[PDB]
Amino acid sequence: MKSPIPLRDVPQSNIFRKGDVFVLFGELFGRGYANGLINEARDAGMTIVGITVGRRDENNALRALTAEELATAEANLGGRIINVPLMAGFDLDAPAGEPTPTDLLADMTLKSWQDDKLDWAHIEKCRAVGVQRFKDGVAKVMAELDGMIPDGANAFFAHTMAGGIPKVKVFLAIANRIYKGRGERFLSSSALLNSDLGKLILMNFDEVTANTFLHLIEGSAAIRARLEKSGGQVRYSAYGYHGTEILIDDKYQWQTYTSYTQGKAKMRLERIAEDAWKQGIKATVYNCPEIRTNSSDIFVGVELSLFPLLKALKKENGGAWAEAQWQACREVLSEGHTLESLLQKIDDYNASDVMKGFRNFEAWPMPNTAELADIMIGTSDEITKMHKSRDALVTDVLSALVLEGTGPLMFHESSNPAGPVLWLSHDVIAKQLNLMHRLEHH
Ligand SMILES: NC(=O)C1=CN([C@@H]2O[C@H](COP(=O)(O)OP(=O)(O)OC[C@H]3O[C@@H](n4cnc5c(N)ncnc54)[C@H](O)[C@@H]3O)[C@@H](O)[C@H]2O)C=CC1
Repeated sequence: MKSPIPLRDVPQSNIFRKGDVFVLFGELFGRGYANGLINEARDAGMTIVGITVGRRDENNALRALTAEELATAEANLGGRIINVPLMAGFDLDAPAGEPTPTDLLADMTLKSWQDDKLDWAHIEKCRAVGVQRFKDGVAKVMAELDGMIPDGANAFFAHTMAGGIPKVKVFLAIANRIYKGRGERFLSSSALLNSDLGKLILMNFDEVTANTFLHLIEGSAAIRARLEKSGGQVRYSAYGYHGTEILIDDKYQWQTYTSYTQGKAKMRLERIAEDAWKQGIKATVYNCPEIRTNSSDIFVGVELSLFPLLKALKKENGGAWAEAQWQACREVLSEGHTLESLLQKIDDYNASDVMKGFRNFEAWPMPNTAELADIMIGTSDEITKMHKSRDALVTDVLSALVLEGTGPLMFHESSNPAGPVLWLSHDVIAKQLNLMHRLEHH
């Protein structure tokens, strides 16, 4: 697409009932986006089922969960977990006794990594082994799930998977320079992406963040057909990131965190949804706002995009509850610092020529720059130092609100989706949150 495809109106329809089955295709963590959606599924009375990625033994081989592990995971999910290790990516896959891609990274150093070259034939061999492992896993899971979804049921498959970062020591050093580095410690995104290391990482990102959705859609085809033929409905959702419209100069304008390294994989995810949609499959990627979760915590500055949600809460027919949210955010700031000052510093940030330059949709994701690093990391740091405690942040409050709002948006839109790719920006999320709280006054 050449511009965002916004969802503007709060959806009101629902087809899901007791007996219908919600499948979490990913693991549920605290602060995770999926919390919003799964709670909706739970309150609609759906049967909750999920997958596990399994665990690694110390021979670094994949294993299913133990009884104890499974019980814990199932209590955390609030439903059954199918005990098959559905770990995506190929960074730890290889033919028996041969190096993994991770092994091939083992002798890269801080001095050598930009120029180190990889045996791409071997990496391709590993990719094939890993991909076939994941497909075989998906077939296992779908075989078991098929027996759990009766004829006539509706099924909701919710994809959440994103990742593919290799567990090697050199990369997090490189990462701290790319994501947090200023001045002489700045390292451009391009430096990583042009290296063989970066190329490998991007291949893994495509596998985990994008191709897993395709494997979900293909792997569940028999179930889909049987349900569709027996009066059921089937839906697929995925969490996308492709920038977000936020209030800049009292207008909702698309912007993004830069540089979003998963960007190529997220656009491949979108393409998978579009291809499936043309085949009559109801698959939708929901491009959701920047928040702080386990997967985005490292992206220092990503959270700068979230603060103007406060202004959206007021703009979208905010009343007493929105005012209470402002009060809540005021309370975590140190005496002498006002929420107004915080928000003005964010408006100043988006007003800057440097930041205005990154509002280029067609160029997304753009490479970062030293100027970007200085203003983004500087601003993020300043705002964090406005807080009473660095463990109680305005962004904690606001990230929880976005979970809460995107939940019903995705759950209800999936009953009758407008298209294969939809943006949930601050406008529609604020509308949803104010509407949910229309009875909470004072
Ligand atoms: N946090 C943010 O700012 C945004 C996140 N998203 C997307 O939301 C989705 C959920 O992520 P978050 O809630 O942010 O964090 P999270 O850490 O709670 O979720 C990550 C999910 O990816 C799964 N995952 C990671 N590696 C995997 C692997 N090798 N194999 C199989 N599954 C794997 C995890 O089980 C988990 O379900 C992701 O796709 C993310 O890209 C979308 C927009 C913004």
